[PDB]
Amino acid sequence: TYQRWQFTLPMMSTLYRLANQLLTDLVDDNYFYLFDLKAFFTSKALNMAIPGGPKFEPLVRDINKIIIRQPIRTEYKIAFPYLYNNLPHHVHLTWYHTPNVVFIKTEDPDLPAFYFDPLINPISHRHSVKSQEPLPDDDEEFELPEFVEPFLKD
Amino acid sequence: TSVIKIAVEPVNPSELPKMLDGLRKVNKSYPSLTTKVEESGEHVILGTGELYLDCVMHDLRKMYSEIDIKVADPVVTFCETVVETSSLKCFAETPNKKNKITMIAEPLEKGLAEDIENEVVQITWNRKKLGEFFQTKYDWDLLAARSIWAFGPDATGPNILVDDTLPSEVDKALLGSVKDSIVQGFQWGTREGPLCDELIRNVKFKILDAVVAQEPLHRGGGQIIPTARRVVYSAFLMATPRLMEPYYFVEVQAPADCVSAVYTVLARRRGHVTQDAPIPGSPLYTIKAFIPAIDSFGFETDLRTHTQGQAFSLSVFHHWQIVPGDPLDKSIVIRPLEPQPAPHLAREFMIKTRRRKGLSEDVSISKFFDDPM
Amino acid sequence: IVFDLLNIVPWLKKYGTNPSNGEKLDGRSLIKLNFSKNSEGKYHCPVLFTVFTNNTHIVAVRTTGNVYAYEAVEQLNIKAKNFRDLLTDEPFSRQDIITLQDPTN
Repeated sequence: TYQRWQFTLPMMSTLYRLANQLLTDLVDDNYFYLFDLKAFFTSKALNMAIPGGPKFEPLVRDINKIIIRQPIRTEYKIAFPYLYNNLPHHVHLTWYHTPNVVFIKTEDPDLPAFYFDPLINPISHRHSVKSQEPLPDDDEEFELPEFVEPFLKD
Repeated sequence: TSVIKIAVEPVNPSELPKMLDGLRKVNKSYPSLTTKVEESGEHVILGTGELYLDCVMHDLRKMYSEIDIKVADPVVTFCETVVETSSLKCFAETPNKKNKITMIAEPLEKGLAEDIENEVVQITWNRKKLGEFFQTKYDWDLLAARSIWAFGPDATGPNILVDDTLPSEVDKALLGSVKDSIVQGFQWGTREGPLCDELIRNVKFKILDAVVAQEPLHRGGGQIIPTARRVVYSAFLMATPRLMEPYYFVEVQAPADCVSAVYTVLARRRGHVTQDAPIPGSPLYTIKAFIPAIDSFGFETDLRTHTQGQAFSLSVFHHWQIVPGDPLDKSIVIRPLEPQPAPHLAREFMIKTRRRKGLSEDVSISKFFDDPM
Repeated sequence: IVFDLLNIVPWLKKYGTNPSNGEKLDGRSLIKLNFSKNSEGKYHCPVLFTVFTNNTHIVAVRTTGNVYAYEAVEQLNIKAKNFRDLLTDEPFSRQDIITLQDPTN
């Protein structure tokens, strides 16, 4: 039937390599903040448009006291589609915030997999005095009977 | 603290009890949400953020009510203040022209209001410990340390009433009974505010004169609250009063090629950056900056849109700050829908705010100046 | 919901009822009131001096006949226990209080 496949991870990395040119490099949903299903159906029903986004028909078809420093914008009426948008219909819930993911690419092999990449910034753990604890001073008593080794040593 | 605001109105004004019920449901369910019923009868909600308010509108319009609820476009609440003291003594003589109070206004010591807010000083202390803190930390003077009366508007609030009628303090066996009445007027006024119906911020009213009428039945209690409010307002108005809006803080995570786009985004929204650094242990950058709030709408939307999801910001309340403007300048012209160039922000703020709340057209530095007519 | 006596006079004299309510009316209980004149001549609160516009709440002691801001009426009458007149000495029963306008009500 050729149904129901399973593979090995080196073959998985090889297929990733061969398809690298038809594969997006996106890990988070912070690209389509305003570009996703929710905000685009919002835009459809509100008859609103986003710069690089689709357009559609409409589903249907005082001056003194306004405080103005910067404009209440259309993408704003899409990102907060309930507030700056009077009379919402079929209006979806934006602001999904995926943590901006840190991803660092492997370029050349030597470079052990877990090594401080140049792009990452120095740690510099810095603050005031460290602290004290009632740490178990020696000369009172302690000692282990010996079998122990780290959980992975071999 | 609740600075962000929304103005709501149903498309059906007759379902208005239902939309009211819904605003009650969200005032119970969202613990930081405040509801106000403004001076023109409008519904307003006081909150703290944009996603916050959007949750509010989703839940009201859908799960706590079923109403088509129009929303206007938002604004932030301001505060009233003075940076200059009254050049003349500002007085109110009681209706029966027998009592009269003369007061002055002045700005407080810059950190005193913030200490009050943080709750490190309180009227609860005795006079001696109150003076202890005042003098030892702000080099305060003995006479006004003995005579600081009460805090306005609220228990932990940015304003003070001070006594300085030491020759007519000697009548204290009479001045005390009207002490409470004059401070009732004081707190009521310092809450309402003459300029644009926004709270007096970091101001201090000094009693330079208090002439009493020794008949308790005559002097009453219902005339010494309003006259005290009136001298509060006359001092505040003979001082050149200034507006204060919030300055929210923003912390940003942005890559190498995006901090300057963030710079343009902020300096577009009248912001300034206190911190620009690499994030220790991360390949990302941290950007700490401060922004005015009526520009802070759509800030994060457009900010992540500018570097395509790479920039990411959080914003919160930090403090209030003067907008560059003068409110009682009738020589300022404003076009009814274009924005304001920076010289005249407080003028538009005050006039548009009084009109939106529903108050009158003009305010005078001698509006409460009593009538010799 | 206020009016003038010199205005609703012929309507009430020729029809026993009025325009505010369809039910019958006695003319006598319509009580005199006087509103303050201020520096410009505006109708401003006697005790509070604040200027009245199309929107602000309107409060009065019908016993006292004075018309002063609801802000004044409350912050003088609620914080202190005095239900008395604001410009006069008249202690009044708070039930006599009337309001000419409150958009939120």
